[PDB]
Amino acid sequence: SSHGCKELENALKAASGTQNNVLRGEPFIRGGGAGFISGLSYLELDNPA
Amino acid sequence: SDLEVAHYKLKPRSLMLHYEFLQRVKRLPLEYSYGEYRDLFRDFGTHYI
Repeated sequence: SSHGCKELENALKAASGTQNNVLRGEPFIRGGGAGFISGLSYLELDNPA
Repeated sequence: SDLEVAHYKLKPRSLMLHYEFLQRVKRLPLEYSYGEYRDLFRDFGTHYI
């Protein structure tokens, strides 16, 4: 009797991820009291209006 | 944030100088001697708005 095995495994798990997140905005105001100008022109991201 | 709250303009002619500047100009030597004019600039700067 005689016997012989050859056995092989090869595995490749590549992966990747990316994310680009960009936000911009520019309130602009003319007229009105400078305190109300600054208080409104500051961009509230939850209410850009 | 750039906030603007007033505009200023100086008259172009017949300006009334400050007493200290007035005196310090009076004392300037008629002869060119850099160090005294340098001291003038060091005391009052080179430019007005």
